[PDB]
Amino acid sequence: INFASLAPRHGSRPFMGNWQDIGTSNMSGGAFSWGSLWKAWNSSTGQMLRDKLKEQNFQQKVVDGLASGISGVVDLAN
Amino acid sequence: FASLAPRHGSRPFMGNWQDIGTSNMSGGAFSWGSL
Amino acid sequence: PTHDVTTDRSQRLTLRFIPVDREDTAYSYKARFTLAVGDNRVLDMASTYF
Amino acid sequence: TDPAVRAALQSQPSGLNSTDDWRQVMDRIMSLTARNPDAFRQQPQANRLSAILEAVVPARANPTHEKVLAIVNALAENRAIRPDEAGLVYDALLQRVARYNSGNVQTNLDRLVGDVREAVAQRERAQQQGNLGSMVALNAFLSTQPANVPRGQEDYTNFVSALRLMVTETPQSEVYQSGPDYFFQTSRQGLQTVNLSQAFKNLQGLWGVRAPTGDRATVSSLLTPNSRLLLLLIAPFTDSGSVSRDTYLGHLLTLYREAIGQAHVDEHTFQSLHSLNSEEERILRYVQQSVSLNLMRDGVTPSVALDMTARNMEPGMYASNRPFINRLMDYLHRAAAVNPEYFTNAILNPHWLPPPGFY
Repeated sequence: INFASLAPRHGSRPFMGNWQDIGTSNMSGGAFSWGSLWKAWNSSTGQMLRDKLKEQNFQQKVVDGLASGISGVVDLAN
Repeated sequence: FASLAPRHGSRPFMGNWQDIGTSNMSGGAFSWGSL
Repeated sequence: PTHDVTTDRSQRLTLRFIPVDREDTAYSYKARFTLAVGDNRVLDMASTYF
Repeated sequence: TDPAVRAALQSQPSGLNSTDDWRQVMDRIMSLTARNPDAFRQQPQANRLSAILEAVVPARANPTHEKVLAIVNALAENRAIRPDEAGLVYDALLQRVARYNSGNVQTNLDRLVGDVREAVAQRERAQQQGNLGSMVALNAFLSTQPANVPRGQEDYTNFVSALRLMVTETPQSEVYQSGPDYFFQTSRQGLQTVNLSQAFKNLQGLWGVRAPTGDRATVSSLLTPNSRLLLLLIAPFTDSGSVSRDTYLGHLLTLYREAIGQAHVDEHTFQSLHSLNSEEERILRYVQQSVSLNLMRDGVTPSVALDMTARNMEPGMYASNRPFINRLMDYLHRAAAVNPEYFTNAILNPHWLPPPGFY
């Protein structure tokens, strides 16, 4: 009775997730990551478009799926 | 061991053994967090 | 850490290489560089650029 | 955490593996430690130098706070003061010492920390030893009671000794005097409080004359329930023959003793030889799949099918499991040669296992 064969294998080693992860959330005291980070009267054109581009995309730190990027330092916005 | 590491304490600062890595566009990812 | 990180010997950080050969055609281009590495160091190719 | 006020203190005023224990640091810095040698040889320079500089010339320390905190913590764990009073009295004592300090004062302070350590240990062991205060109170009460009973005397003094033994043998029991009476509580914050004076007054008249009358329940109402509880609490004590039997008191004691006895006793009583390893099962399923595939889509003969399966195996696993795989291949070979129906069934049906005797 071992279920390791069902899991994805990360190379001679099953990819067993942390057992400490079973959901629990309520009104106060429960906070989850990935927060809400974010005819022109004004013709600047430029920053405007750029800003719209920014508005449609993303950035944060626990986004560590895969890799952070080369040489390093550990930072915030936890 | 290693003496070549930043030491934030008397104890050395060393990451996880398992740190070497991969991703193919594929979706061979779409995988979870560092946590 | 102090020891075993940075060599005390004089060592360039950035090297500039001259193209030892360059043959041009009416539409294309060609360059050959003699990429040299010091005998006691390692080069990460990602930093190399034209 | 720890009761020893020295230990429960020294967790508070102390680093971790500093030069307070110089010998361990000096052992670790050269090479002497065997658990993990060459640890110190490869630290950054500053740290190394600093320890060394600390090691050759130690730096003096002021132990006044440690000793004062030790004695304060001893007072706290001994119910001398409340914990808030502990926080206050620490500063109070610190000021007292600081405004009268001398070498003699430090010497007396060391003497005092030793004394309070011993005092806490003694108080704990005495509280777990039998609480002499209850014994003193009981002896005072017994002195108040008369020692002579006109009707029967052996049973009376035997019972008195039994009560003495009971109060001695079970710590946490309380004997005291609140009003003009003595009492006996079987535990602090506990029920079952017996009015000892009233119980003895009632029992005085039943000692040496209730033996012949035990058969008839004519005088049974003379026993007030408080005295009944008092007798019940002494059932485990005063074993058989201590109180003369065939006596109403003796009869009750014997019944209660028998009952409690059955109880504790009962309570302490309370309340196919070869099968394959997962790796071999994986190999078996792979062999089934490969042989079936070759035999069904390529039409090859079963022997050639078995041969083709073998080769396409991972060499490491094939060499690691050479005996089992060889035996399985030979078994399937002879099965396909002899009994084609059995071979086809065993090569096409999952949940199949090799029958016993194949080993």
